[PDB]
Amino acid sequence: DALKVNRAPVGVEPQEVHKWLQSFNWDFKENRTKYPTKYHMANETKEQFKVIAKEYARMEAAKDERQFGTLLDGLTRLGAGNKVHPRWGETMKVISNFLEVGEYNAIAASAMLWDSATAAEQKNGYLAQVLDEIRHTHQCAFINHYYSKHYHDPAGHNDARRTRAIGPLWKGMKRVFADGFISGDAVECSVNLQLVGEACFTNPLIVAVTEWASANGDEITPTVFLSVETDELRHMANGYQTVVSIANDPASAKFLNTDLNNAFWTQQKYFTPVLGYLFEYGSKFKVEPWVKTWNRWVYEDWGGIWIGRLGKYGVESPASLRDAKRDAYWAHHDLALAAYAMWPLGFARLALPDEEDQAWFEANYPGWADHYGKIFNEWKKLGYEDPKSGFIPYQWLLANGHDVYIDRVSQVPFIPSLAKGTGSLRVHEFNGKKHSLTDDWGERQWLIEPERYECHNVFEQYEGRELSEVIAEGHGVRSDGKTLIAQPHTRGDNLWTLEDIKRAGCVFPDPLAKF
Amino acid sequence: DALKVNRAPVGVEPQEVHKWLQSFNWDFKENRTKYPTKYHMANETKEQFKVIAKEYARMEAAKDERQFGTLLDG
Amino acid sequence: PQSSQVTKRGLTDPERAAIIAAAVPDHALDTQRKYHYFIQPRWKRLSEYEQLSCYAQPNPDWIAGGLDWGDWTQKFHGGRPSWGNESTELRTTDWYRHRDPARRWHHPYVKDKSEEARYTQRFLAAYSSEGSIRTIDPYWRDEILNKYFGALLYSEYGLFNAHSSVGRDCLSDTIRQTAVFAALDKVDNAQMIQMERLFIAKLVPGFDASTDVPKKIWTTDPIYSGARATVQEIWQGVQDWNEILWAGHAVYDATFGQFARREFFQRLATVYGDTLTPFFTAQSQTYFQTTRGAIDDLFVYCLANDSEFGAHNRTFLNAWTEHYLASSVAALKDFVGLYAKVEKVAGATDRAGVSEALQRVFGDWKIDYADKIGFRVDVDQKVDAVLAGYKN
Amino acid sequence: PQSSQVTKRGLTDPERAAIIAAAVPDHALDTQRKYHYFIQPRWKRLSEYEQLSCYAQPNPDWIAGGLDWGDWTQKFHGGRPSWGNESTELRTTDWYRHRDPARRWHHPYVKDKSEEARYTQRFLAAYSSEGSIRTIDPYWRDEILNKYFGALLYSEYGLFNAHSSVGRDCLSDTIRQTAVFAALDKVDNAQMIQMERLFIAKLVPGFDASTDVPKKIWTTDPIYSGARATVQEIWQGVQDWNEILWAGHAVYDATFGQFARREFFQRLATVYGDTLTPFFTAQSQTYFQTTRGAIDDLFVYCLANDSEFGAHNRTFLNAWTEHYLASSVAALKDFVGLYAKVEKVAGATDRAGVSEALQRVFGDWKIDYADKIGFRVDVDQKVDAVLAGYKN
Amino acid sequence: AKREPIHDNSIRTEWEAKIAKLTSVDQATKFIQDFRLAYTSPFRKSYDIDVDYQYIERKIEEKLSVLKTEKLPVADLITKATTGEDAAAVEATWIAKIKAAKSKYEAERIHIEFRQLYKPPVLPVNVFLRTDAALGTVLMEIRNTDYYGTPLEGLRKERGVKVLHLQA
Amino acid sequence: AHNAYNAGIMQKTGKAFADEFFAEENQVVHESNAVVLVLMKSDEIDAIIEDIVLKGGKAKNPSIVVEDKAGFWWIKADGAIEIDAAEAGELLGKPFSVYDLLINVASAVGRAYTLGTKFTITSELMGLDR
Amino acid sequence: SAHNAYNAGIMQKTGKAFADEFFAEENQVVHESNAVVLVLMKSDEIDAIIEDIVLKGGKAKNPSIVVEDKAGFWWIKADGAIEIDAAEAGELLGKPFSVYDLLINVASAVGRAYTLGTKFTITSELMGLD
Ligand SMILES: [Fe+3]
Ligand SMILES: [Fe+3]
Repeated sequence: DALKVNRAPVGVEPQEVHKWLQSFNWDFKENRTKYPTKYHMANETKEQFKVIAKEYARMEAAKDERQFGTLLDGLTRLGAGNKVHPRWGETMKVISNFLEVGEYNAIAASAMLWDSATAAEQKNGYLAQVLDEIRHTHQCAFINHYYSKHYHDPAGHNDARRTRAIGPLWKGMKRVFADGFISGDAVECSVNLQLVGEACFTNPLIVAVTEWASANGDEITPTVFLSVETDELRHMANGYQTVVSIANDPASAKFLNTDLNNAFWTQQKYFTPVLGYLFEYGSKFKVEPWVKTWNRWVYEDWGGIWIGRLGKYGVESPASLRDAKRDAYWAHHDLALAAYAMWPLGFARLALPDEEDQAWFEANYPGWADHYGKIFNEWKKLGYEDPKSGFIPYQWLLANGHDVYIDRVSQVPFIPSLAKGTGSLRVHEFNGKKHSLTDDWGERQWLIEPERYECHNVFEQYEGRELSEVIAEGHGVRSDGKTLIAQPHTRGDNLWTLEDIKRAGCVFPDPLAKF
Repeated sequence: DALKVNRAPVGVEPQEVHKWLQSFNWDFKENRTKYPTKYHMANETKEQFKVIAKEYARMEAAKDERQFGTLLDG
Repeated sequence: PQSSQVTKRGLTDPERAAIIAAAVPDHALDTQRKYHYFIQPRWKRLSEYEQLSCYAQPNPDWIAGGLDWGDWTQKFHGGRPSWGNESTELRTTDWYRHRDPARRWHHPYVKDKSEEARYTQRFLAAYSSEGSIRTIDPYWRDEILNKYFGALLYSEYGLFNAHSSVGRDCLSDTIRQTAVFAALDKVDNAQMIQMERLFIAKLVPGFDASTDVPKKIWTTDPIYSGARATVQEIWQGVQDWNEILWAGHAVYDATFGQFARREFFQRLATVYGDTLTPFFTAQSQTYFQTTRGAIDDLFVYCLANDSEFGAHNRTFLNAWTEHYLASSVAALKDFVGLYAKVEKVAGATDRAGVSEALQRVFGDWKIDYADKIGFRVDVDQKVDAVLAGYKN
Repeated sequence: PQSSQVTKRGLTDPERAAIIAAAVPDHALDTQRKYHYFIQPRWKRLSEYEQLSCYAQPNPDWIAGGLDWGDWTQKFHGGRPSWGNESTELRTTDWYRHRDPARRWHHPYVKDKSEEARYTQRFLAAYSSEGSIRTIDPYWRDEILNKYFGALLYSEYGLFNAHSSVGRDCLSDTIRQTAVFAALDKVDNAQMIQMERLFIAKLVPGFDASTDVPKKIWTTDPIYSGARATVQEIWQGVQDWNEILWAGHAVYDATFGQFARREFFQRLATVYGDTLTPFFTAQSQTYFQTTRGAIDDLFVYCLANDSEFGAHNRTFLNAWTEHYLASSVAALKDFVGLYAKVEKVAGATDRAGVSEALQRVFGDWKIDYADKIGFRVDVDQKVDAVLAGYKN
Repeated sequence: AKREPIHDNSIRTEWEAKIAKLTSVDQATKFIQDFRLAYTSPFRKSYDIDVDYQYIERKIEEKLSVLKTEKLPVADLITKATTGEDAAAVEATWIAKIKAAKSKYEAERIHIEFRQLYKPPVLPVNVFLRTDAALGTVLMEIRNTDYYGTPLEGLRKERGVKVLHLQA
Repeated sequence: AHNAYNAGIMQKTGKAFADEFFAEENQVVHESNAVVLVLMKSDEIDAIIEDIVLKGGKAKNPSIVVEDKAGFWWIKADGAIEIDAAEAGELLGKPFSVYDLLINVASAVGRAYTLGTKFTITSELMGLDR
Repeated sequence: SAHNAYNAGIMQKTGKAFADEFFAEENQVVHESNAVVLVLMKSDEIDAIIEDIVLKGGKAKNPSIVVEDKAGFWWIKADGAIEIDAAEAGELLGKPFSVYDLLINVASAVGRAYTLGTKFTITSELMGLD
């Protein structure tokens, strides 16, 4: 009544509103996903974390305050921004901005999981994931923004959202954790984004990399990236719930193994060579061989704890695994050939392996010295680092019959005459267009689904054009308008200019003209 | 009236409140210090930073979050 | 000990720090330290909001404003692009132009909402200790607030889910952020209404915070019939993401939503002695104005006045407004039937009171949205059309 | 260059870091890593609040609970100690026992208030944009709220300044913190009232936010005559710091203050259509309950039940309560004359409504304070003493 | 061959001049359909403007869409394709088409051609996206039936590629 | 020892590693009963490592291995890893809900969930097992 | 200007030379100085303020300004006054930045310090006496 009431102090915990979320949906005929999917089984699942909006915000904001305290206050007062080894500070231009687009695409894929979820609790989870993926886009951007302010080379930290478009390594990044998520079956994102992408590849990509950063003097990236991954544990919990629903109903389970192998191959095709190259060639101090990192995170832990355990329930070890293990051992060395050979098209300054590096490469990958090692040492002899040399190794590859091809499906470069990783060139003509495919898994994808895979490659866009003109047109220059962002060494002197590139007379060919 | 109002977005900054603080005191016989002092001169001065309680909390909390982030995290 | 190497930090280990210092040049290699300096600033100086958000979306030159080139690497079966112009009827010279006037990237967004989250719980702990619920009109509390405010959570929840395809489909970064923050704010509204109900249940024996009655009212009570039909259409009947955002926030929620939240539940709380509901509506109405600021920029500043497609966009926005304003007028006509259930308060719940509330909502909307896209509207005609649903 | 050395950091400079590593032992020199491990924990385990606050005050063994020894190094002219037992009539076995149940050291205190600070400005920016002031009863807004709510800021301000001698004189660290946090919360209340008035001034032409009318009413209007007499006495008439805190928060503010803030301005706002004032009273009432938690611990758990001085302390607390409760019922008797100026609302402003409001205030207070110190009080008698000032 | 600059070149300029001369909805509609049949998708007639066709398509869409708002009644923008057909009828026709397809090769060409003919602004956006998702559902399901069932050499025969090179 | 980061093949280098890496048996995944949990280093986490996982945690699960990976702790264990935020809040002397424990919990190879104030990462496949 | 150097004047001398001036008869009473000294706590925002405000426009208007690197903070000494506009700083930082936010990292201030709108200044003037 007007006088008597319980005056005990009470609030309402997030758990207490959360148990009512399932009742927030209501039935009407049009209440179903807008996106095409193969998966129509029952998916009325409970989310494993009792997150509501206010608590979502409290949780994430508490993370940010600590992170930005460490960046803007502590590490700035220590001058840590310039305590990074140049190889690694250059590597974070690529890793943070490339990951940034993976995060940005993950917002869109998580919105597809939100849209295709049928249970209100799973819509709740995917909303938080969508927000997290926005958080991670701004975190990756903050890393380069911070480096832009405090690191000795802001060029390329400070404009990658336009300068990435110059080079060929960025094409395949728009697939690996990007188009490959959002351009396809929406509930299949529980498999490609989550069960493969988040459960498998974020761990080396986002966590393991912080040990390499630290080894090389970067305490910025551990501060941000580790925080990023704290959100990932909620993400995969969402996806697992759906994977269970798929596994349990026989009509959906008959798609899961093919979607899993396709997603595994699609992500590892780019991730394996590119991240291994950035780790091992974009560092001075190495933590461990890339192939062991891959063995530990990808093959043994993700492979056994997720896939092998799901084997009890009909999920198969990816048929492409054997081809992938060959990639883990050699493909990043293959890619280094292309990366160093085509250095003017990037936005980072590279460093040929020094004598210490080369011994490490040969100790850990015997045969490196007699193959990759001798090539890099000849390039150095020819003036690879010297802007007056007139030497760019891409022209040298062609003059020795080492053509570079772009995979029509994955966009990953391939040098068949020098590769030790998985691959063989297939060149098909279809309706007057020539196409180069590079492995059994992607070739099947293109043969079955040609209208999904019409990505123009750098040779088709740049055909007949001289290198310095492509670079200038794409704004691949420092603020003086002439000195390249990209460099074949990491020293402060003898930086290459557009005129230095021009003297080499490199003009883009049609690699399939010979077929 | 009940239909027409200025709907421009406005708040109240700390100095807008601060300008009225001087008026918060009022005169009564016992309105003087409790402690022994030699200094009895007039001292009706203005403070040089226009701080109110909400703004005080906001600035100091801001400092704290950065400090404790550096300590507990980095 | 441990199996793996204890990696030495380059920042602090003497040998690695000395090696690093010898490798780092004594001079900067460029002077341009402004992250994405080439962004065209909306305001007098480039903001951190813009630096962190603008051009994160990797659009090619064939999606207006894109700096990239070439086709996507992988498309849908059939050929649907990862993002494409087919996603909406509206056109522009640059999909990146949009700027939230609150300049919310993720961090300031959760920072502000964290404040509300923690302070809400402190207010509830103290409100329960205060015993201030003792003076609320019990009929309002039990028959109107619990039942019909609870039912309103489903309108907020539907508008929240309307954003799922917008978050996938929309064509730039700042738009995607504006959309998703709006969606969280909508589902927050729904969770906050349910929080208030759960909170009252702890103070009032016999008060049932279950959503069974609110859900029955949302799904079958004629008072919400028009509202639910409109929400279902905006959420699940369309996929043009601009139409969803415009119909959702700029027509339906700015007319029906504002009436229900502000003219009915918030306003009438302060004539029925409800010292609790104003604390919750303060949040939903703050979120409404923050969302309105960003929705207004996208459709008024950017699309309705785009130098090449402004009039073209106003043609569509005029057509959507015509359709969804009719829908919202129908939702309000149904909704004012609720006044036949409330205790009469002169100037609030009689015909003059409801007439003035509709004049504020429709008058405000004419100023805030209709006048800015060239949509003509007779305010009195719309007020009178709703008052036909009012039982004297 | 620069004139002075650019000092090399021992954390990062290779040569100095190697020297430091060689000097640092390979093993910890003790295992006790709990800061001030010897504090007796109030709760199941020592809190950071206790570790940071407890025994900061360097009391000697002749101020009960002190761990130091000897006389102060410098005393007042005459011999008054830096801190001393002469500062209060109350006695205890240990001045350090007090624990704020909110466990506020400085950081959580400004953290919470910062949240409220930033969210208030967002709410006002949205409330002004919302136009919700349009439905407030103008008589309430102009003749009652502006004038007498404004005038109440001087009660809050007087209670704030009552703490000045408390912050100097009180005898332990945790007591000093609750005292000072309580003082800031009171001047915040006073500034927030003035903030609300300044805000309405921006929305309502002709509305005067000057404190001239509020000050004239506080200082001369018979409605606040009893109240002003009491805060002047509590603020400037006494120096026993326990008497100030007890009379200030546990008697005067818990009766007059709670009635004016919660039963009059907050409650009536929600019968006169005031959608603005509840947002501000929500803060003052939250602060009241937080302050009450710490005041209750000091006077009930620590002093009224001190194992050796409990009854001795109740003798004084009973004498103070008798006096300042008389002061407060007189303040309330004056204050209920304000009801003669408000628009009549059955159950709120009639004799029955004010009687139930006084039954809540005096009834709640009997439970919250009187019953815990053994102070006898007839609630009906006090209600009737105040209702003698109510004009039918 | 030698490509011109990426974002500003004679091909794009020449097509903008062609586009500028469209003056009715029917004319721009035949223009965009013919363009999309000739130059987009793997079954296009010509790759001669391959690195420019996507931008050029956007510019035709822009011309057709403004011609729509200038010239058509509002009801037509919502319910009709610029061919004049009823939009709902177009949806029903092509969903039935793809559901009657006997093989993934039949179904893929039905989907691809639907987009060539009715991609907005030809068909209203809401109807197009719903129709396009319905078709993609069917094409996905049939394609993901026994995905690894046909060896690569058979897949290449079925696709009808001319195999120019297979590395040993 | 089997839960060490450099367990098994990870001990080998050069040719010996390559031989086992490319051995036929190792071209398919092998089911593992382990979980892997990564803890972001911080004041609160380091306390949780020393006084919870390496004491009560390892006492209940002797198979847990904690390795120092510079910026984070890498923890592998048979079956499950559990951390109670209520117990952690008692060590830290400050408010500490399960959501606050998650501030610094990153990678989780295994099924992660919360139950009240406890966080668990488990080898169990809930909804498939049991 | 060398006279505002931290190691100016007597501070250049060592050993007996320093002792001789330090204990000189004339240096046993204070000497009026027209200088101010301001300490800025190092941070992202302050470091931007130092390089682009006090060392650019600041020293343009006041050439006597000396800025010294003291590891964790900047030491600033100038004749007459030092001035920092929070609005100019917020334009430089592209984020909300009032005079109270500027004061987050403004520490020691030897002189008469005050704020006037968005501007912080420390002056040698004796406000209320001069
Ligand atoms: Fe992410
Ligand atoms: Fe994720």
